[PDB]
Amino acid sequence: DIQMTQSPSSLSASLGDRVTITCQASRGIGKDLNWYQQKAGKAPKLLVSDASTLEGGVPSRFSGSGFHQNFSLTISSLQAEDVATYFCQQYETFGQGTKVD
Amino acid sequence: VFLGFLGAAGSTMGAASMTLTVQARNLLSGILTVWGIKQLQARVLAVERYLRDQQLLGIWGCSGKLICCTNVPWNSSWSNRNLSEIWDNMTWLQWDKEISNYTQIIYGLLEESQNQQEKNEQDLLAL
Amino acid sequence: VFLGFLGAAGSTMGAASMTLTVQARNLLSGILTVWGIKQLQARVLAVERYLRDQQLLGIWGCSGKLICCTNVPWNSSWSNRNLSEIWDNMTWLQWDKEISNYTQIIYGLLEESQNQQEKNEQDLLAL
Amino acid sequence: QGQLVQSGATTTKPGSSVKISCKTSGYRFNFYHINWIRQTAGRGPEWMGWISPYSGDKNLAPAFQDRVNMTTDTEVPVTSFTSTGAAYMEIRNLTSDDTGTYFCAKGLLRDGSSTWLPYLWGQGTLLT
Amino acid sequence: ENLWVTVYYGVPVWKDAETTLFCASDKHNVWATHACVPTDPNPQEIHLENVTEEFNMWKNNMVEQMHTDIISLWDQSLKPCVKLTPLCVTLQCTNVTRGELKNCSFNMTTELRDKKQKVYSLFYRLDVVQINKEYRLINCNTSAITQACPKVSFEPIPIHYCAPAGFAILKCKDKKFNGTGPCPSVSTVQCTHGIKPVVSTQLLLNGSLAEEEVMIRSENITNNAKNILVQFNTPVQINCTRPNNNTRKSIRIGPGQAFYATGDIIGDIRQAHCNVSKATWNETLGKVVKQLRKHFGNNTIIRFANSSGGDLEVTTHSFNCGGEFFYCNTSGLFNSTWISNNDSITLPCRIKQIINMWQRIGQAMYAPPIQGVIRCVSNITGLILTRDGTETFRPGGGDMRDNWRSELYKYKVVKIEPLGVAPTRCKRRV
Amino acid sequence: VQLVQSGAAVRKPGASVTVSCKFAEDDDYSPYWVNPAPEHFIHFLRQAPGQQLEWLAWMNPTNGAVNYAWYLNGRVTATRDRSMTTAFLEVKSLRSDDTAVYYCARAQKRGRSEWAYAHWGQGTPVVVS
Ligand SMILES: *[C@@H]1O[C@H](CO)[C@@H](O[C@@H]2O[C@H](CO)[C@@H](O[C@@H]3O[C@H](CO[C@H]4O[C@H](CO)[C@@H](O)[C@H](O[C@H]5O[C@H](CO)[C@@H](O)[C@H](O)[C@@H]5O)[C@@H]4O)[C@@H](O)[C@H](O[C@H]4O[C@H](CO)[C@@H](O)[C@H](O)[C@@H]4O)[C@@H]3O)[C@H](O)[C@H]2NC(C)=O)[C@H](O)[C@H]1NC(C)=O
Ligand SMILES: *[C@@H]1O[C@H](CO)[C@@H](O[C@@H]2O[C@H](CO)[C@@H](O[C@@H]3O[C@H](CO[C@H]4O[C@H](CO)[C@@H](O)[C@H](O)[C@@H]4O)[C@@H](O)[C@H](O[C@H]4O[C@H](CO)[C@@H](O)[C@H](O)[C@@H]4O)[C@@H]3O)[C@H](O)[C@H]2NC(C)=O)[C@H](O)[C@H]1NC(C)=O
Ligand SMILES: *[C@@H]1O[C@H](CO)[C@@H](O[C@@H]2O[C@H](CO)[C@@H](O[C@@H]3O[C@H](CO[C@H]4O[C@H](CO)[C@@H](O)[C@H](O)[C@@H]4O)[C@@H](O)[C@H](O)[C@@H]3O)[C@H](O)[C@H]2NC(C)=O)[C@H](O)[C@H]1NC(C)=O
Ligand SMILES: *[C@@H]1O[C@H](CO)[C@@H](O[C@@H]2O[C@H](CO)[C@@H](O)[C@H](O)[C@H]2NC(C)=O)[C@H](O)[C@H]1NC(C)=O
Ligand SMILES: *[C@@H]1O[C@H](CO)[C@@H](O[C@@H]2O[C@H](CO)[C@@H](O)[C@H](O)[C@H]2NC(C)=O)[C@H](O)[C@H]1NC(C)=O
Ligand SMILES: *[C@@H]1O[C@H](CO)[C@@H](O[C@@H]2O[C@H](CO)[C@@H](O)[C@H](O)[C@H]2NC(C)=O)[C@H](O)[C@H]1NC(C)=O
Ligand SMILES: *[C@@H]1O[C@H](CO)[C@@H](O[C@@H]2O[C@H](CO)[C@@H](O)[C@H](O)[C@H]2NC(C)=O)[C@H](O)[C@H]1NC(C)=O
Ligand SMILES: *[C@@H]1O[C@H](CO)[C@@H](O[C@@H]2O[C@H](CO)[C@@H](O)[C@H](O)[C@H]2NC(C)=O)[C@H](O)[C@H]1NC(C)=O
Ligand SMILES: *[C@@H]1O[C@H](CO)[C@@H](O)[C@H](O)[C@H]1NC(C)=O
Ligand SMILES: *[C@@H]1O[C@H](CO)[C@@H](O)[C@H](O)[C@H]1NC(C)=O
Ligand SMILES: *[C@@H]1O[C@H](CO)[C@@H](O)[C@H](O)[C@H]1NC(C)=O
Ligand SMILES: *[C@@H]1O[C@H](CO)[C@@H](O)[C@H](O)[C@H]1NC(C)=O
Ligand SMILES: *[C@@H]1O[C@H](CO)[C@@H](O)[C@H](O)[C@H]1NC(C)=O
Ligand SMILES: *[C@@H]1O[C@H](CO)[C@@H](O)[C@H](O)[C@H]1NC(C)=O
Ligand SMILES: *[C@@H]1O[C@H](CO)[C@@H](O)[C@H](O)[C@H]1NC(C)=O
Ligand SMILES: *[C@@H]1O[C@H](CO)[C@@H](O)[C@H](O)[C@H]1NC(C)=O
Ligand SMILES: *[C@@H]1O[C@H](CO)[C@@H](O)[C@H](O)[C@H]1NC(C)=O
Repeated sequence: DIQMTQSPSSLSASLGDRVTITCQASRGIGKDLNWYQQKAGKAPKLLVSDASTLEGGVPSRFSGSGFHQNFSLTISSLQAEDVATYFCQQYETFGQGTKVD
Repeated sequence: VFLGFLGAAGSTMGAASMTLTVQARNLLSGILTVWGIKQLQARVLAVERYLRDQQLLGIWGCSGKLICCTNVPWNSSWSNRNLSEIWDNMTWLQWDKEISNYTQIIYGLLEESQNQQEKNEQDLLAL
Repeated sequence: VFLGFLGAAGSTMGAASMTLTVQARNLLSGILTVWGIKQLQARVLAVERYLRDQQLLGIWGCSGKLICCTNVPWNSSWSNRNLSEIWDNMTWLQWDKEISNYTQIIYGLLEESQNQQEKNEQDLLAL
Repeated sequence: QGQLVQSGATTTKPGSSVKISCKTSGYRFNFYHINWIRQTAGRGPEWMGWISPYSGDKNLAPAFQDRVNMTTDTEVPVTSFTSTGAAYMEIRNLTSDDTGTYFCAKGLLRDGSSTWLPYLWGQGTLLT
Repeated sequence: ENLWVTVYYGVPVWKDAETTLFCASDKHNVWATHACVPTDPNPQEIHLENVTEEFNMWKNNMVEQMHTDIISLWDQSLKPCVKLTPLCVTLQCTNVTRGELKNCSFNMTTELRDKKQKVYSLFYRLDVVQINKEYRLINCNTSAITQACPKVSFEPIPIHYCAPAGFAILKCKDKKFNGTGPCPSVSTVQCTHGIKPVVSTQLLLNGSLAEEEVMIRSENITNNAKNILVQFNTPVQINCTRPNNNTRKSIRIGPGQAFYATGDIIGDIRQAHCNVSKATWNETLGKVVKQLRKHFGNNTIIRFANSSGGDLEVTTHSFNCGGEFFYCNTSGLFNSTWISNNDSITLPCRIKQIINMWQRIGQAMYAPPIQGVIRCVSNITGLILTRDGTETFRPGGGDMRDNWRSELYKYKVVKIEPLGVAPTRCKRRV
Repeated sequence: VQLVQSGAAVRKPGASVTVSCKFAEDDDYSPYWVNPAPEHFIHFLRQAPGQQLEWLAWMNPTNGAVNYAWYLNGRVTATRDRSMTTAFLEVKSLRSDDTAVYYCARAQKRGRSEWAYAHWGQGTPVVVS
């Protein structure tokens, strides 16, 4: 019933640039959003849970924020290992994904 | 009027301050089976929490007092509110929140102000 | 200075007597499993020993006092030491040893001196 | 320590009645009276009356007793010490003498001798 | 100005805490209500004028504490009782003159350790498994088994949770109060009302109703993995009966050790079942479907289905009636689709005896058979639905603490902190 | 820790497939001295080649309770073994669009975020043709 608008669908940046991805919700969801990272031929990995809580073991360059309807996932200083597809999660509905290059 | 236990919880700090014995009565009595150990643990907990409040009143020279006047002057950093905007505006619930941080500091000031007061009284009677 | 709990144990009786609230705070809080019953037995023991000291202060007219002056005159049989050779020479540890025998006697004198004092005050207010 | 927003400038003509709102926030609505005061052209300021959201009691000057409809809703609690209220005001026999700016004012204290005193005001509404 | 702090002892202020509560009540029942302090005949309820407290039935520790107290009292009431481990022997079972209840004969130990006896006992299907056909009790390969003492009663007795001295409980007088939020009208009580610890599934039995309208509560109702706790305002009556006239047969399996076996059925062999009024259940589902639209849409259609899977305890209206554990098919209660705008339903209930009660795997209990004809009458006052991840709601449950949460929402435990420091123009002398 | 799934499979249109997912590693050890908290649901999701991630169902390994997705039309069943250490996902009436890589995911026991899939399986490629 909920609709998650993830933008942009794809982007490209250099090593060391600041990358931000947004997920907009069609109605208020509190802080119930999770961010994942999925590389080619691999299972997703949980980056951020509950909108703004960084998961253990994830490098500190990642960060998330948001509440009510506007959310964001940020990679401070992009690296080579960060090339993957990132998507937000609201319960059983996922964002359409962002392919970083 | 007789509002009852915590009856003046929503009343002003001045109104509730006249109903102190109400809350003072029910602080110690109330308003190897499973329940047996569950009740014994509660009977000991009630005494410990009671004697802790009594312990603080004792080392503040307030033992036996409900309203106790001290010597520590009110630091306006704690709350820069006027007297009439406290006792006739606020509820003790709100007041405990606004003085949450500074409460531990006042508790120390009230202690040495009593050990120096009786040390002085020991000299006043040394003649 | 703030020496800490029993910080003035080796200091003179006069110095330690200004740091009474230090030792008075941590007398009640501190500075069916095996540990469960082991802890409950300690929580009850702490209260009993505390109320016994409070019970003695109460029947000596000292309830609420840290330094309390009485009416019992100091018998030189207990200790024939000069005032300046006690409060500025001895430590409370040494003093408790020298008055070990006579301590139980003083505790009785301080009791009837209080029941006669209030019996007298009941007559002073009988007019 | 909150806002008391009011309605817009609804300009009618004599004979009719006008209802002005007063929506509160940032403070417990039922803990303070709501005073109504007006400053018209022809006189200075004139105190109309206050109403007690808690007790429902109403006290207004004899110059406006047979004209003013003063009612209040019930607060919707936000937090323990915050709510949102609403106070209404109407006037019966409206004329051009009653043209001016109207405000609502929150009472000053919860006890004492200045309980209902207009302390925290709204923004004003322009009548006919 | 001249402002000195002054100490006040006994100020109406409190904090959210969690302490150990104790019980109060009014044959020995499993909930040892005889060991509780007598409920005071004068229950003091003090109303807190002007007060507005925040509640959160979904963080309430009274629930988590009650749930382990029941579990703790259950385990207490089975220690002295006989162990049916000698019953874990090969059974020779035949049908009874469809094929649900069996007739099983085994070699059993007598009061002498060198003598056997070929006794027979009846067992429901759900208590045995295969290898005359050769069977075996269900629990034998997982857990030891303990026969419930036949003098303790499974009857829910009203229990009152009381807070210690220096603590209090804050009720919530708000007739339309949902789960969380700030309760406008609040009062303080020393103990809770008479809470009956009814262990049930899908249909909340004999509980407390809702005043005014039928409420519906949930953490995140948009979250499909959160059970909806719907509370009725009018009770719909349900009548259950096992009509077989069972008989109890003592079997001395050791010194002082007697296993109570199901002897034989005296008369007709019939089905156990439950009746609800189809009219009253229609109008109650309507009241529920009404408040279901306030959260999902005035135009969307609300559909009820039966369970979609799981163990017997959660796929059926699991409960206890006169001492025997029923498991009722509910497909006849949740089979309606609702658009934007004499009668009796009958439920086929099965009966079990080897029950694991909570979710413990290791502590099974044999409920001894109840002599006579079992029938009980009870109100279904609540419901535990689960929307499918058209919004369809299906019954469910399992976690017994939702049962306790359905009666403990009104309450909250607070810690009284009576010392207050505040300034006035007062000072003591020299 | 990663969850162990079954190998890939190839099925004709109309047949059935069962994807196992070992979520625990016990056998007969679980009772403790203190009351344990509830377990987290085992979620099953799939991702078609070049498509988005799709949630199918969650299954409570404690009592077997399940919540299947609407658009599955009762074509999916999720169970677990007796030891409750291995989940199973059965999809009946397979069609071509069901071709995808099927994952099982679970939240972290320490956390209370039921949908924050901290654990994942390596995936099970299912091809219907
Ligand atoms: C809960 O919270 C509410 C809201 O905060 C509290 O209500 C407030 O209570 C205080 C004190 O109780 C009130 O202040 C007093 O106001 C009176 C003015 O009332 C007089 O005039 C009214 C209009 O003419 C009239 O209605 C009154 O008549 C009685 O009958 C009405 C029937 O509706 C009844 O509701 C009233 O309460 C009256 O009893 C009355 O004639 C004022 O006279 C007071 O001042 C005197 O007393 C103070 C000492 O208290 C003294 O300092 C003064 O010099 C003077 O002697 C006093 O200011 C306030 O008006 C209430 N309403 C608000 C603030 O909106 C309520 O008390 C709280 N209860 C609890 C239990 O917490
Ligand atoms: C569950 O299964 C058990 C078996 O494991 C059943 O128990 C048996 O039930 C049958 C009946 O269904 C019993 O058989 C009856 O025994 C009676 C006792 O008589 C015995 O003793 C006399 C001495 O006084 C001998 O002369 C006689 O030969 C027997 O050895 C008989 O009175 C009964 O006779 C009836 O049937 C015969 C032939 O059918 C008729 O001619 C008679 O007129 C009469 O009507 C019958 O033989 C058997 O004894 C039970 N066994 C035990 C160990 O108790 C349970 O009944 C069964 N329960 C359920 C609910 O299914
Ligand atoms: C929901 O609540 C109902 C009522 O509160 C429960 O009904 C109760 O069920 C129990 C057992 O199922 C009954 O206890 C039985 O009583 C009979 C005899 O009772 C009759 O005789 C006594 C004389 O002492 C008389 O006082 C009674 O009124 C009856 O007329 C015994 O033979 C049994 O051994 C057993 O003790 C209760 O009587 C019954 N109460 C009522 C009012 O019907 C119901 O079980 C609850 N439901 C659930 C699921 O818990
Ligand atoms: C799930 O429930 C929680 C708590 O009931 C909701 O969290 C609140 O959300 C509102 C609106 O977004 C905020 O104004 C509050 O501040 C939040 N409170 C807390 C404690 O987080 C949450 O929004 C709900 N989520 C969904 C999807 O319904
Ligand atoms: C009790 O009756 C049922 C019903 O007739 C029997 O079930 C049959 O079991 C056999 C296996 O031995 C199957 O081949 C049949 O298909 C079953 N029939 C039905 C209708 O399900 C059962 O075996 C009987 N039990 C005993 C002990 O006699
Ligand atoms: C089931 O139905 C109602 C609950 O609504 C109960 O019967 C009423 O009980 C109240 C209070 O106990 C009485 O004031 C009414 O007079 C009763 N009504 C009738 C028609 O008798 C009944 O006790 C409930 N049974 C339970 C909860 O076990
Ligand atoms: C159920 O069966 C028992 C016996 O198995 C019946 O109890 C008998 O009751 C009558 C009175 O109606 C007595 O005269 C008999 O002595 C009883 N027999 C025994 C063995 O105690 C009982 O009546 C039956 N009840 C029903 C409802 O069928
Ligand atoms: C459940 O059982 C109760 C009582 O056994 C039934 O109530 C009886 O209903 C009839 C018909 O209206 C009345 O004549 C009786 O007086 C009622 N009994 C009592 C004690 O009041 C009730 O109808 C049954 N309901 C269902 C759904 O089975
Ligand atoms: C108030 O408190 C601050 C520190 O909290 C202290 O430095 C200051 O001297 C105090 N002022 C008075 C007047 O006590
Ligand atoms: C107490 O300290 C906290 C620090 O996080 C601060 O946010 C709060 O405002 C302080 N209390 C008061 C009354 O200022
Ligand atoms: C001192 O104590 C002795 C007995 O211990 C007693 O006989 C004597 O009277 C006491 N003297 C004074 C002055 O109190
Ligand atoms: C107390 O009595 C004992 C008796 O053995 C004696 O040795 C000791 O010296 C006495 N104490 C003092 C301070 O004299
Ligand atoms: C009891 O033991 C004997 C010993 O041979 C055996 O023949 C008989 O079948 C046993 N009975 C049952 C019911 O297993
Ligand atoms: C116990 O036996 C049953 C037979 O119904 C079997 O399915 C199950 O796997 C066994 N469980 C264990 C833990 O041995
Ligand atoms: C309960 O009511 C409050 C205010 O009416 C609302 O904020 C809250 O969301 C409600 N609870 C639920 C579960 O909808
Ligand atoms: C639910 O209903 C369906 C169809 O009516 C049936 O096949 C299924 O067995 C039912 N499940 C239960 C637990 O009754
Ligand atoms: C429940 O009843 C329906 C029909 O009334 C039946 O199809 C279903 O199988 C039953 N449930 C079970 C678990 O058998």
